[PDB]
Amino acid sequence: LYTKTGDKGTTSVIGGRVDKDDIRVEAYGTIDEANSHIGYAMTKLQGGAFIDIYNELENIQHELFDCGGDLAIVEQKIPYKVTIVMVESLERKIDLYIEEAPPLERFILPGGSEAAATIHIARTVVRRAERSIVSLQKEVKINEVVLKYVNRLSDYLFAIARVINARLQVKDVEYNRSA
Amino acid sequence: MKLYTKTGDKGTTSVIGGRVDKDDIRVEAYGTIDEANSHIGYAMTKLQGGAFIDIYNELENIQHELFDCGGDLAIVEQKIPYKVTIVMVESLERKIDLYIEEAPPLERFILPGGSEAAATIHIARTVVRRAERSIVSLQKEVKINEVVLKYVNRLSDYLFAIARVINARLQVKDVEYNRSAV
Amino acid sequence: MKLYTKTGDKGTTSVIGGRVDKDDIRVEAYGTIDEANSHIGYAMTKLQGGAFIDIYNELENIQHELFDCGGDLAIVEQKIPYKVTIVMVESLERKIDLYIEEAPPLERFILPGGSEAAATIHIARTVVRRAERSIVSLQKEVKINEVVLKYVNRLSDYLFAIARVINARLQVKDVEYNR
Ligand SMILES: Nc1ncnc2c1ncn2[C@@H]1O[C@H](COP(=O)(O)OP(=O)(O)OP(=O)(O)O)[C@@H](O)[C@H]1O
Ligand SMILES: Nc1ncnc2c1ncn2[C@@H]1O[C@H](COP(=O)(O)OP(=O)(O)OP(=O)(O)O)[C@@H](O)[C@H]1O
Ligand SMILES: Nc1ncnc2c1ncn2[C@@H]1O[C@H](COP(=O)(O)OP(=O)(O)OP(=O)(O)O)[C@@H](O)[C@H]1O
Ligand SMILES: [Mg+2]
Ligand SMILES: [Mg+2]
Ligand SMILES: [Mg+2]
Repeated sequence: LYTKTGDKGTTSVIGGRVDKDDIRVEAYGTIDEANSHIGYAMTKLQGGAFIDIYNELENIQHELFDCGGDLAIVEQKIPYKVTIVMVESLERKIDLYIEEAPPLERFILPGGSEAAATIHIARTVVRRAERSIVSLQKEVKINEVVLKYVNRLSDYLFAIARVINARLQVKDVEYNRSA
Repeated sequence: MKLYTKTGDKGTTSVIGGRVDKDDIRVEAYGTIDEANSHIGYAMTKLQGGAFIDIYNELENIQHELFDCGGDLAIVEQKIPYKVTIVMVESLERKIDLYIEEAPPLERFILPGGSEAAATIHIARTVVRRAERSIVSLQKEVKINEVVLKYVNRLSDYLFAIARVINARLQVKDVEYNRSAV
Repeated sequence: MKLYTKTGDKGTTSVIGGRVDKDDIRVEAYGTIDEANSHIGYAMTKLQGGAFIDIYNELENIQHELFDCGGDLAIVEQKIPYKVTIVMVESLERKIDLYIEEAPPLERFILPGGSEAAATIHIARTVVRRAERSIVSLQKEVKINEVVLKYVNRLSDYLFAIARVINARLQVKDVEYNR
């Protein structure tokens, strides 16, 4: 598993090698970090009551993995994998879950059920990856669809976090000092 | 009620009093505060027992103060009064002395972990400190509510303190760094 | 006592051999090692089974070694002796060889997830790799104990290897990229 070729700080990317602190590798790594959190959250959504959300998450892990591949491409040796079609799929689901969840009355704070809490954490990591992608874009040309996808994904995560709390008979945690 | 507007699909976003790139140090500080807040929210799910009523309510309040920190940090040129005050920082200090007093004597570095609850608080602790580094960067570019830096600095001590109390109440002994002379 | 001294309220803090701003790359590397160590601490709570005493015990040791990594990185101009040596890196290598042998043959690309224990280890893996990127950035500004870079590099491989062994022992298949 270990080749030791990266022991000095450089690593391999599609079409070349770069320093491990290259913004391209930071973006790629944070996408991986975000994908890991979704993997954890998924171990809490295996029940029948969450088949819909769980299957979508499995697919999202593949798409997130594809985002990584699209970003770690110094020399375009292959077309991009992430397409606008995948963003629209996220959009259709977000509309469905916003309809399912109760009306949003107050500002939401991350937390509630264990499952929703983990999804809330994954959401913040996805947002941190988005900032890295924005930085990357400032230096090199990127698959702009990846930025739209990661941007839309945190909204999807926000949507299901609320649906998850609702299904589990737990109210969302709200910003409310009158409570 | 439609979450996505797509206005941020190109990398820019809104802040209080203007628009900036999503990788602006300001948005990063704000985002990391949110990240820290999410870890505290997860940790809380493990602290609803009757043995942690005091800590749970404090974390509940802290989620609000942390959210307020993000609001103060996302304010450009200050169109509204800041929300984070020294009073909230002092409240943190009084609790820390209380928890240090409750926990067994601390004489050396300890491994972060133990109980599931304390482990999560320890992670939240590191994310808060990460947020602190971003706030420090922010302050070098623009004027901020300096109280927010004090609060974030002090909050990680609070988290360190309750993590040890949680393990203690759960009878999980701290593991001291094996470099015994440190 | 007073855990807080308030000397850091203005944005500066001390390292071994001086004081610097908290956003200095040295403090960031140090901080991210602490973050990675904390994630390992959480993962360990999921590996308390009698079937995981070996992995748990090795992770506990790694936590001490991560503290050594932290200390080494905080040393300004070799104010004091470095503690992380090549011996610890090779120790990781031997365990990796053993775990690759234990786990089933790796055929497809793995996505982070599976058993909750493995899922949490995968997350810790990404944080370790994030810590590595900061160390690489630090090394570009100052001379560091190069062995810490090798250790942190090899560490993520160790974590990846035990994640798979953990799923295997729990009789859970690894989540693989497959659509
Ligand atoms: N610290 C890191 N953060 C994010 N991505 C990384 C990091 N290190 C490597 N990668 C990416 O992940 C892939 C595989 O990782 P791996 O650790 O095998 O690379 P390496 O460190 O260069 O090799 P080695 O582990 O043998 O030293 C590489 O193609 C590289 O682009
Ligand atoms: N990636 C990010 N990290 C941290 N904070 C963000 C990020 N994106 C947006 N924000 C902040 O959070 C708030 C709401 O997030 P939201 O995602 O709705 O913004 P946006 O991305 O600009 O809009 P849209 O999602 O419709 O494209 C904004 O006011 C913005 O300042
Ligand atoms: N935000 C941070 N991220 C990473 N490492 C830090 C951070 N703040 C401090 N450190 C490091 O950890 C050590 C102890 O942390 P501590 O918070 O006690 O320092 P401080 O903030 O300077 O002091 P005080 O908390 O009394 O203001 C210091 O030696 C410092 O190098
Ligand atoms: Mg957005
Ligand atoms: Mg401090
Ligand atoms: Mg490596």
